[PDB]
Amino acid sequence: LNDLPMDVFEL
Amino acid sequence: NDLPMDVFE
Amino acid sequence: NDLPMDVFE
Amino acid sequence: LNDLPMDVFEL
Amino acid sequence: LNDLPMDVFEL
Amino acid sequence: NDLPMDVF
Amino acid sequence: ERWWRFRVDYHAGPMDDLILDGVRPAFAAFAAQAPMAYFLRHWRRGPHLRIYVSTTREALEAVVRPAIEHVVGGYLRARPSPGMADPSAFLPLHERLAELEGEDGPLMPWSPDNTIHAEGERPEPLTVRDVLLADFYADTTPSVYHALERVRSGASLPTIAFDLVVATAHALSTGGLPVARTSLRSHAEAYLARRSDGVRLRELWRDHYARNREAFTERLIAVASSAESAHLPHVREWVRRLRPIRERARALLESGELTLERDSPAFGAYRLVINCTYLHLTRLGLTPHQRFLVCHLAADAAADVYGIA
Amino acid sequence: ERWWRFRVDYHAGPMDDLILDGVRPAFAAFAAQAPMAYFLRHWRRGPHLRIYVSTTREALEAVVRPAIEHVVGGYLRARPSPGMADPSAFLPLHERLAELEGEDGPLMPWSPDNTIHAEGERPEPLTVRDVLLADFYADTTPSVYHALERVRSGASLPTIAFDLVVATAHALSTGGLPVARTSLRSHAEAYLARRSDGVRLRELWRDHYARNREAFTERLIAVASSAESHLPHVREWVRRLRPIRERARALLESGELTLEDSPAFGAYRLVINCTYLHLTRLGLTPHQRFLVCHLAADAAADVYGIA
Amino acid sequence: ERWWRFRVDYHAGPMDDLILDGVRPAFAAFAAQAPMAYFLRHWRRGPHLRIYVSTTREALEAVVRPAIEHVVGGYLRARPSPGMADPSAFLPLHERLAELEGEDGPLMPWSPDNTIHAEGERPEPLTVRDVLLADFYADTTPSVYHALERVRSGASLPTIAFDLVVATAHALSTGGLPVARTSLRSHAEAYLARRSDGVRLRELWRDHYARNREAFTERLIAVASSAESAAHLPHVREWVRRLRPIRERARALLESGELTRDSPAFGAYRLVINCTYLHLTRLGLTPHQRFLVCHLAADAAADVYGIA
Amino acid sequence: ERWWRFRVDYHAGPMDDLILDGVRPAFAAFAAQAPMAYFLRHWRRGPHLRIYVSTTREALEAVVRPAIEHVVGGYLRARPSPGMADPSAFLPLHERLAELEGEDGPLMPWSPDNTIHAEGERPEPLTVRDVLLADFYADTTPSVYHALERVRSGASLPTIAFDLVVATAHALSTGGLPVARTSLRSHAEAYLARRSDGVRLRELWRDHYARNREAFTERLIAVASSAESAENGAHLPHVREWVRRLRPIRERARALLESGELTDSPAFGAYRLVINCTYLHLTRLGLTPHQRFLVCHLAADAAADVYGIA
Amino acid sequence: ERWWRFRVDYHAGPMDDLILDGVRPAFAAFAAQAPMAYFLRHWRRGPHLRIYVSTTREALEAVVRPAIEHVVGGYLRARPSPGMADPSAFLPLHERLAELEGEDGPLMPWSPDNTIHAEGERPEPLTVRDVLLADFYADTTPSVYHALERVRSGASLPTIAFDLVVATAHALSTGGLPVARTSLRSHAEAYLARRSDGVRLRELWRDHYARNREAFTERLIAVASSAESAHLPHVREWVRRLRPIRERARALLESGELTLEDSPAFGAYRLVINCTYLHLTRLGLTPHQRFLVCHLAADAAADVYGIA
Amino acid sequence: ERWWRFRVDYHAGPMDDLILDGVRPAFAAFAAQAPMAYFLRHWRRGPHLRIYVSTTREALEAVVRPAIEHVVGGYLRARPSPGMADPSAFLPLHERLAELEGEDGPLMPWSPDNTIHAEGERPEPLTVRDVLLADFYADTTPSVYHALERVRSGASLPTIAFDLVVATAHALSTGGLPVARTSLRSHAEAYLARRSDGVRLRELWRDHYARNREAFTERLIAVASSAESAENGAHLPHVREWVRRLRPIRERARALLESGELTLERDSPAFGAYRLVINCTYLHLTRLGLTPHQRFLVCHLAADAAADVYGIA
Repeated sequence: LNDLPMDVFEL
Repeated sequence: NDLPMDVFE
Repeated sequence: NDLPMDVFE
Repeated sequence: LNDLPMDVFEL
Repeated sequence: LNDLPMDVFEL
Repeated sequence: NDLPMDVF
Repeated sequence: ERWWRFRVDYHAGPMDDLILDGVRPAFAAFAAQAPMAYFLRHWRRGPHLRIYVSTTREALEAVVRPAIEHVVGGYLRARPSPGMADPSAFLPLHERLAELEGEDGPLMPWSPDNTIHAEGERPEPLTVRDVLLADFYADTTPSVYHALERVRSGASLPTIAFDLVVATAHALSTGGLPVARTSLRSHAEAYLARRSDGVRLRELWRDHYARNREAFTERLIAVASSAESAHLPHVREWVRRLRPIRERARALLESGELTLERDSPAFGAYRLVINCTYLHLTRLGLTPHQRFLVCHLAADAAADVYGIA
Repeated sequence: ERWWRFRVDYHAGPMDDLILDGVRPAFAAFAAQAPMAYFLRHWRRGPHLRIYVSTTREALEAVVRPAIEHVVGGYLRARPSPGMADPSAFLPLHERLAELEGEDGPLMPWSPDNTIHAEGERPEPLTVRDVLLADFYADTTPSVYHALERVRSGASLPTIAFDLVVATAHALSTGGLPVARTSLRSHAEAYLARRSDGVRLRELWRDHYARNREAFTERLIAVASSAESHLPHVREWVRRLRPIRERARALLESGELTLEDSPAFGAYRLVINCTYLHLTRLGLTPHQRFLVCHLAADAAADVYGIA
Repeated sequence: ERWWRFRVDYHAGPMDDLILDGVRPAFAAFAAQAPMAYFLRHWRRGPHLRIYVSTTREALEAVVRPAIEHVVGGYLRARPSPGMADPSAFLPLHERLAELEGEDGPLMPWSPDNTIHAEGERPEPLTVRDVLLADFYADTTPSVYHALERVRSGASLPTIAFDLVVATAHALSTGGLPVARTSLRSHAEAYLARRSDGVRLRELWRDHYARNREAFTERLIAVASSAESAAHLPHVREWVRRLRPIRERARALLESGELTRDSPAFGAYRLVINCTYLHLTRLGLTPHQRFLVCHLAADAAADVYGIA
Repeated sequence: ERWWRFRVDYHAGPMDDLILDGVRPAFAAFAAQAPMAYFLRHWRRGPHLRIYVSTTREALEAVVRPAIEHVVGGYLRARPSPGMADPSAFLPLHERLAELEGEDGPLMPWSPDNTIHAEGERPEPLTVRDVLLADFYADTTPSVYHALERVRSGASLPTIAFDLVVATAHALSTGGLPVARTSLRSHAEAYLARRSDGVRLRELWRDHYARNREAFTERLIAVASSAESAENGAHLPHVREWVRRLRPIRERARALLESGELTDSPAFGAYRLVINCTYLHLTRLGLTPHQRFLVCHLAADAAADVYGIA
Repeated sequence: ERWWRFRVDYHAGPMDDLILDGVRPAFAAFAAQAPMAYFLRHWRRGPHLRIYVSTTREALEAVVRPAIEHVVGGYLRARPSPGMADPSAFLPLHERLAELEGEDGPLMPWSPDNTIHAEGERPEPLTVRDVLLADFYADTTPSVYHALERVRSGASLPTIAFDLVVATAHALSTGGLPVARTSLRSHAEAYLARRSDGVRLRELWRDHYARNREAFTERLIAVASSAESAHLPHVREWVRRLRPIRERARALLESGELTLEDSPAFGAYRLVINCTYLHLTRLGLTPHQRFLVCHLAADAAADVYGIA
Repeated sequence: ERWWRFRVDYHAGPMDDLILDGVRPAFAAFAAQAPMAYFLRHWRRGPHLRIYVSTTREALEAVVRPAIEHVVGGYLRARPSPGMADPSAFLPLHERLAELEGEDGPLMPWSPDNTIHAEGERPEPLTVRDVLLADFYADTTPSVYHALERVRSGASLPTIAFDLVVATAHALSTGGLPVARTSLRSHAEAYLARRSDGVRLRELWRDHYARNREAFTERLIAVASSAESAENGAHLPHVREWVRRLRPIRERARALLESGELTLERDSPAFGAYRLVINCTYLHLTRLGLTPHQRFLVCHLAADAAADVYGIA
């Protein structure tokens, strides 16, 4: 239960 | 009598 | 013969 | 490898 | 004092 | 030399 | 006491028959307790009838709600609409109706087919026109039935439209057709102006008008003749029934009851009475395009008659 | 080699005359030395005629600039314009015409009445449309003269407007009058659309067509019979116009002009608009132009609508 | 005491002339009975004068009706209006003008040229704006005849307009021309923003000011002092004068509810600036000329008073 | 030497049957004389088929017309349409479509059901894209027969749409599916946008995709794998066929944007026409616009879980 | 008795710190006399806070104003904002923000940085809507504090938005997430709709959801978990804080004083979910991030409550 | 053989200094081997520099990547940037710029301040545009240093911009300033129309001009002079090299348009080429540090000056 990934440019 | 309403007659 | 162009005749 | 479902009101 | 120049297409 | 560039 | 609203859905079936064989019985069967009732055709969320009944909340549950459910539902279950295959196909129509409409209720999804829905009571206040309008509709309901009968028994709906529009314009305007034909042409011109193929259309209608000039002109004289009375039955029926609304309108433009939408008596009481006629034509199931073509034809017909003078 | 321009002011006088009894003889004088010339009515700084002549510099100074200064300048002394009482009364109309037509010059003060003025040569580089236009005018100047004679001789001007614009439609179009009548009606409609009393005007024009139906229906039948061979100006105008049609078709098959499909209803559209530009040259007002096209279309309806 | 109007059709001829040899005599021949009598010029159904006069029903049928139809009518048969070729040729201006003023009515056909036509008492909107404004039309009716034959001589109407507006802006604001120049540009920059070739006009006009710069910087400095002094220029101190009763009248009426110190200040400001523009329309300069004049003033203003 | 036109009225019967068992044998009968023939569905004056055949006048009278009157006529007598109960129910829609489409002609009364009519030759010689369009329709007629037959026999018409839309997107775009999955979602978005309950529609279409995600992606890889194959033996048959038939229309189109013929244009320009052609095929197969958009939208979504996680 | 306003310019400085280490103590120092107080972020004329405090002029001079000047002023001197090099650079944003809100105030020049400005009392009478909004802000101030601390010691601000909007949708809707998840998507859609890269935005956001499907879905059940019932702090606090407002919302919707922007259903929720969005602005979340979060929320509710 | 990318973060430090004291030396350090280099400023993930050099990978590790880490990294240690106070304070402006310039990439979290990141190479093929732009940036780099070194000693950056902007419109347009001043006015007016206080900022400018009319007009007469002469010298050098270095760019751009490889950046030949080249000038001034606002003010003052000088004739 972490914080959500939010870098929509991570790819 | 009824009018003709067929524009393309 | 010439055509009438008087429209408030 | 066949027909895809396509009733959107499946539920 | 004289009238004013007022013609913008004077050129 | 340089030009004055203060507006207000 | 209150205006109670019902929705009847009939997407593909013969609307004219649901009106004659369904709604008419129902309306009759509760006439005693509530004779002030009318119906309109509309398209939103699928072709449908909107039933308007004036009565008490008690009398609604007591006699009319069961008359609709049994008598109209009887009609529905007896002759159901086969429904329409692709409701979204109608979007280019119901959006272009949405604009000219000013409704912004949801265009989709469509209410189910062959079903009655209760829709409660109209808003709370009614403008003076809202009242006056509903009186026009209620009083001319028999006119609706009479025209649709004739349509079912073969008669041309556009010809009926012609008679009614021309008749109204002569009998109930200040100067009669000589002056009123302008407003006939005005109604067609506001439509042609909004249409890109407007020019092509005017050609089409003038060709057609020239093709049958003697017919339309003799028709126009015949109808204008029965207004100021005759060979035509429905025309002075129409005039007679409309005149009291025209009279009530004038004396409501004089005291000043609608200033939001002698020339309060002239181009005012006759403006509302002719718009009513057009709203009636919609109720007979005439499309806007057909209305506009009939007016334009009435106008050109009026030119070869009241214009050679 | 170049186009030289003259300004004739003739504010409140009959331009029909200045043309037949002044400019026509001036032109006729230097026809030997400079046969390529045409004239156009215009409104800025006073009603006037602008003359455009295609010759060398010293041919101008030796035979053209005198012919004009003397023949035309003579007429001006014979039959002067009375003038216009208040030039400023036209000022808000003209300020509007300025922005509307793209006319870039000053509007006041007015240029002196009954006066000729050399205005040198036209800018320097011309477009290719400019010079098919120039050619059209020159090529048609006789028909300007032919027609203004009969107008002054008592004949209704709008009737020549009629026959011309009708016959152009029946002849120089892909499919004759039964097709091209649409363009007539389209022309009137672009006008009527922009008039506030457009509806009451349509009623007037339709009432008028009604009263005099047999008149317009006969004359349309005649202009159409004779555009394809008992009338003069018709097949004069027809034969005079075909070369500009098929030249124009060539000049778009190659492609240099529809900034403002195309070999058909593109050539004809050029021929027909020149037939309108001609009518302005004959003094016919926009309102009577539109009025005449509308009458044709209606007339066209009763004759070719039944086929 | 009810505003009775009239209509004088006079299409082609000099509109300035029947003001001076037709309307001015008439307003003498009934000067005594009814004081306040003004005129406005308009275009609907033909260029024409709309004459107004406050008075009584028998006062009119006795003197000023037969006054107006003797001398105005005496004129209209003296130098008649020629008539105009294509009245319908004005529709591209008339259709456009209607949509800016908002006024309704048939633009066509045209009322018969050279005729006077009596037209009654105009509806009850007797609001104080109009009355405070019909004062000014009649109170400055001198200043109209005044400037109009300075025009008849051969003075340029624009120059006058320049004079009056620059003067108006100078003496009448709170902080003079140095701050009221802003007012003058906005009036012009409103026209530029509204028109098609707007950004090119701004260029024409600003270029034209620089070419002829010192002509404007010098006629401004001159107009400025003839408003400011308590005489170099005639028509200027005379106009500044008429307008400051009327400024003070609007001054007062604004603070105390009858109209709409930030509009006692920028309140009687426009009231009087617009009157000028409206006066200007009465003299006869097109709105276009007015907007140019305002642009030039503001340019000229910004050179003299602007290095401050 | 011309394009000759016939109308066949079939207001309420199985239009696919008329196509497979009437129009196809008739086309087979005059193929040797006139192999440029095609047909389009259409709404005016009752649902009808529009047959377009390119031949000389003498051939029309001697072989083409008799084939259609006799063969299609036979189908019509064997298997008549029952008719529509009340045609005026469609008049308001038809007036509207006649406006949006530039359709001149009468709207009522309908043309008699179960009937053929010669409508003569096409106006006058045609535009440039017109001719490219007829070629496209002619060439993909067997493609139409194969699909309609497969549908009549119980295959999902929306799945065929799916395959053909994915395949055209992958094979004939510059970048293939990972770039062109954008164009797919866009074509669905124009319709979701123009629709007062789009938000509720997007939910439904995404609920649907969610509920069935693996099927749509495995299918998506499949069509993609088959469409880029080249080896006449990959998972799906028609897909290579379709790609194999579309390519030289695009080529004719890129060349026909690389010398100013009609409207950057080598690239996404002829692919735009080739995908429009695909959409025009689906309409010919009987797919509604709504089902098309739905197909496009599910296809975009499926591409996200495929080309969006690498 | 009155609403008193203060503006605190803090242009480049860390607005979270000014809130936590400046405004929060100040607000405590006058709680005893003036417990109704809140604060709002804003951009006009520079990034600044607006302070809203309710008391008498007497408590204002005695305790509130000295609290703000000393405590907030103290923060400002210790950690001054370095400022913005070039305020005009911000007009591509502010100008757009001004039409979007319907602002109508000058955007230039900027108020001087690191400065407290008294702005007096809120014109005068409040709407019922205003009173209910001011109270929402009042009662949720500690929730702001509760979020900014977590953000300051590391937490993802977006994840907090995620947890807050999902839980407002589950716990305070007519029938939970399965029906309310629509409004979520509807909120994102209205922004994509007006953005010309709308379709390219949707691909970014859906690829991102796809990459991380089980993160968002497992996060969503957990937020959905705590809303109804002990394993997420703010969620259950945020819900308990918010339920008295929607009840207050429903009552004044029914009695009828509001509907200008059937009724305790899609009315109470409409108001409380929109107040949640106003909280996230207060938390420093950008519109873009909020719409994003909302989209991903909705998509995640598709994969959860769509397999019904 | 390809374009390599470097990212140099330097948030709140003096950027004009990093250019002259860190970046330029590194460039000279490999200028026999890789003469083809240029740098750009950008905002994303914090005020930084983008370095572009074009060589092979084997020149990369041998002589170009080292001279960057040594000489640039050397500046970073010697005069390191303080830091910005709050990155997130810029996010909403960065969101809006990213929509406007179509940027793509994270906006948040910023790259570490004072670090150097090697970013690898531009994709595979560049448009015709990008290739022309790159050449332009490279060819104009010594015009950057010259301008900045004059800035470091208190010369007015707007005054450099005034000279360049005026010189390009006079020399590289068809009719010179009498015709081209229009494109100078047009640019500024585009900005003013965007601002809801446009008409108030205009007269602030039209006023600031007239207070200084004589200084502006006579420098514009003088800048135009150094722009036309026809000599191996004049009395304002840097204008002369600006023009001389742009004329090839104009010609090459007009050629490129004529043959069909551009039209984004009688008419589309000559006039397209002029607009590309005046636009390249504006792009230079942004590289010098000029703010869009300063640029619009300078164009507005050029057009006022031109209107005077060429109106009075």
